[PDB]
Amino acid sequence: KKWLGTPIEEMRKMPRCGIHLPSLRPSASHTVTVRVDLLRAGEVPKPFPTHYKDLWDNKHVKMPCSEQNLYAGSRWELIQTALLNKFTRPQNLKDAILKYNVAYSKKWDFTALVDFWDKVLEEAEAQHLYQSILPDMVKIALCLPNICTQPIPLLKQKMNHSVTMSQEQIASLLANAFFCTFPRRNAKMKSEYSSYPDINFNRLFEGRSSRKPEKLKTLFCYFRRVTEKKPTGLVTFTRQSLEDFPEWERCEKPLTRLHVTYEGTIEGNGRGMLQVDFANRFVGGGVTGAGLVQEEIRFLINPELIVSRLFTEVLDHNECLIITGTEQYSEYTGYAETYRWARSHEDGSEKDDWQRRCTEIVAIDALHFRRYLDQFVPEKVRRELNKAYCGFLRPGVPSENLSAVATGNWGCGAFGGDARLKALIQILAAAAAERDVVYFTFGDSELMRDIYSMHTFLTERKLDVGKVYKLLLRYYNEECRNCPGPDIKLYPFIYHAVESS
Ligand SMILES: Nc1ncnc2c1ncn2[C@@H]1O[C@H](COP(=O)(O)OP(=O)(O)OC[C@H]2O[C@H](O)[C@H](O)[C@@H]2O)[C@@H](O)[C@H]1O
Repeated sequence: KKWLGTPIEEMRKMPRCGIHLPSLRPSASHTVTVRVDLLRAGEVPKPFPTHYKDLWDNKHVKMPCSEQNLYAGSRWELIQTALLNKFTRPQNLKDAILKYNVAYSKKWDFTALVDFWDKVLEEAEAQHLYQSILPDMVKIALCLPNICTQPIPLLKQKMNHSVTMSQEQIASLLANAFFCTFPRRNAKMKSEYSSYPDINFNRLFEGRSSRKPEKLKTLFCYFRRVTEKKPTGLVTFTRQSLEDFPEWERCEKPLTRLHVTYEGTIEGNGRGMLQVDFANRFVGGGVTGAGLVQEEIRFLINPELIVSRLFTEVLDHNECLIITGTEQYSEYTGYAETYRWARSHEDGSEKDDWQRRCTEIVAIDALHFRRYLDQFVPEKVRRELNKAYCGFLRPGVPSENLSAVATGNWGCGAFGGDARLKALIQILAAAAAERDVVYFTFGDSELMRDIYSMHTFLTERKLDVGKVYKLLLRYYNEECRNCPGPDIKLYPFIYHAVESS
């Protein structure tokens, strides 16, 4: 038996369950970088305004094309002069990039880049990269000031704000990231941007990791498609931050429906559902660097997610980033050290009334546990409930229009968490948000069954979240607090504690 619970066909998914959308427009809480009066199916969006407007502030992105990006001396014009040379070898790209990054000439290794070029790529491919792709990338990179003509706000901690943007605009930005043109983004001592993730792609060219080329394949697949064929969709990046959370002890809301399976993945089989990304608080994690786990894979196969790093400040405990409309340009076999680029992916997902694809991804960072038992402390249980709930909550949205949540072993690989606790927590969080849950256990068939049995057990006995929470609190005190290893595990205890009275 490959799955358990309520069948996946009965779960709500977009666009079916979606609300009627209000007309897209700019507001104090919503930056829209395109012309909404023109927005139209299968036609590349027009940027608003028509001509570049610059801001060099602590409130907006610092664009490379700004007349205030200086090295007098226009670094932008330095960047143009550098990239407009012809690249016949890897070192020409190294030198080019290092022309406007002279402080890092002996700190940025480019060995991975040369290996992908000379060894892993065959001559017919290597030729295609420097004759078609690279010069095509440079054109869209230098078109930035004609395409990203509206300053881009930074999504800082505590801001509840959305930025909606064209896929074409995303492309030009990411192109700039590749060639490492974003100023004041590379220091260590750092100024402004210590609390923001890396955006420049320098670390992607470092060292002798065997995975490094496969990432380069994955991003070039994306850089190929959008250069050869411009995409026409919009993407929304929404930072959400709550100041008030459910009193979990006294919450009276019932548990929702579950579908659990050890077959499939969030991206593959959570189509048109709220797909959870298991983030680092610096969203995207080490996608640019040496990370190649769930989030980073997701950021690579949906490379438009990466740009979020340009403007999304590290998430606080009460925050998440919702991304709606990113497109999948690659497929993958493997995981981490076994990850391979396998195939260009043709996405056939329906776009909504704002021309965003009906893919909604939410980044929520679990906590990272040194030790096992630390997670059962109420504080930590409460934190994770709050993070997930924020992840799932759509304030002012009727539940009958919320899709189900496609999630899995959140926090339970790199971050040391317990799958059986975190499953339950997300089940508690989703119930508070009145959403249904589709759980992917990622091969673990015993976990599928334990979560099923648990959910099934709790539903029978008509326990509201408050009662299921109070049990988790009871587990800590009676069995975790005074513990050489806790005597009974979480699930056997709940079965005992419920049946014992
Ligand atoms: N495509 C998938 N679909 C469903 N489930 C998956 C998938 N991929 C992995 N899993 C399961 O989900 C588990 C998650 O293990 P993890 O990917 O490490 O996320 P974390 O919260 O533990 O740690 C995230 C950190 O690592 C990153 O660098 C971030 O930036 C953070 O810094 C796997 O063991 C799988 O069972």
